[PDB]
Amino acid sequence: TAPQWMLPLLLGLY
Amino acid sequence: KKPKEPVQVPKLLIKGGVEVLEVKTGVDAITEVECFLNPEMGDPDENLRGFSLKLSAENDFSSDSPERKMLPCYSTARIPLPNLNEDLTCGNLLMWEAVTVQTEVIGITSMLNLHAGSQKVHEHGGGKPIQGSNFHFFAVGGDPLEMQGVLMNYRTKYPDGTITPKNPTAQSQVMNTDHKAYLDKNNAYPVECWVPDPSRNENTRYFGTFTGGENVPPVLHVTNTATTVLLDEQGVGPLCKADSLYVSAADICGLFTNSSGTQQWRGLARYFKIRLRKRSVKNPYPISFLLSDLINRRTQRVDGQPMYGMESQVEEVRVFDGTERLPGDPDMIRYIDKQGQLQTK
Ligand SMILES: [Ca+2]
Repeated sequence: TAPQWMLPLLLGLY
Repeated sequence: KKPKEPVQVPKLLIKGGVEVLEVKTGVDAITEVECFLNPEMGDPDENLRGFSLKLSAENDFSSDSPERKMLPCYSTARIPLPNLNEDLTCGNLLMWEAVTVQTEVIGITSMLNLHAGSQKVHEHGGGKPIQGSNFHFFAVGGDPLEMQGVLMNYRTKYPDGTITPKNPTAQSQVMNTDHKAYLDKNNAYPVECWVPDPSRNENTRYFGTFTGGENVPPVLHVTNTATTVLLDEQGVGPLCKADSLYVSAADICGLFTNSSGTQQWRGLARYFKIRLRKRSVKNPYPISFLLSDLINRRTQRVDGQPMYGMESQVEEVRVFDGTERLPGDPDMIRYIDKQGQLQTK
C-alpha cells in the first residue's frame, strides 16, 4: 500500500 | 495583498447508490465505487451471525467429517457496471479499468469486548481476548477469482452445502493440478480447501496475509490514507471484460473462546473503495468471430473419438509460416538434451 498524497506521482509515470 | 485563484479539483457530478453508475458521462470520467463484504464464517444461528460453530478436536484422518456451520468460507460479489459504448463512434471500443483499491476491515475495535461470554483468564480476571490463526485476504478483478484446491487430510467428508474439490487423492495434500475452480458462489468454498491459483489470475489482483499460531494477536491497522495501486507492468489494471467488477475477500480474525472453553471462529467485514476509469481497448472479436458462433450454434454435435486432451489421438501437428533454406535435419529437433541423456553423473 501507499499514502494518498503521492498518488498523482505514482500514476503519472505511465 | 490578495490570495490566488483556487486549485482545480475534479468536478463531482453525482453522489449516491448503485443506480448512480449509469450516468452518461464523457470519456475522461472516473468513478469511485464503495462497498463491503460480510464474512461467511458459517453462522451457526440466526442469533449469532458472525461466528462459527464450535470446533471438533481430535477425530481421526479416516474418520473426519466436519459440518458446514464450523467451516469459514470465502466471500465474493459481482458488481454490475453499465455499458460504455452507446454514443461513441464506430470501430472504437472502451471498457472499465480498476486502478486503485483502498481496503479496510470494519469492526476491529469490537475485540475489546472482554465482558462478553469469553473465558476467564485467571482467578479474578477479565475475559480472554480473541487470538489464534487469523487470515486476511482480498481480491479485485474483472474476472471471477480462480482457485486452487489444496487440503490436508484428503479423506475429510464435507457436507452438501460446501463445494470442495472433487475426487481427492493423496496428491491433494500437495499441489494437484486437477483441482481448478472459480470463486463463483458466496458461503460455499471453504477457506481450508481453496487457495487463489497463482498461475491463472491474470485479470485480478489478490493480496493475502496470515499468521497461524496457537496464540498470535490480530494486529489490525485502520487508516483512510492508505492506497493500493492495481496496475501491472504495462500500466493497466483489472479490465472488466464483461461489464462486471468482481470483489472477493475472506477475513478470519482469530478464535473466540467460550465460557466452557469451546472455541469458535470470528470474522469481520471488509471495506472496498475501487477507483475505476475508462480504458480504450481494441475489439478482439470482429463479425468473423461473431458469425462463426452462429454456425457453432447450428452444427450437429458429434460424439466421436478423443481428438483433444490427455487421451488425444492427434499424433503430430506441423505449422509452417514462410520460407527457409533447406535444413539438413528433416526432423527439426530443438532440444539438444530434453531427457537429460549424455550428461555427467
Ligand atoms: Ca499466468
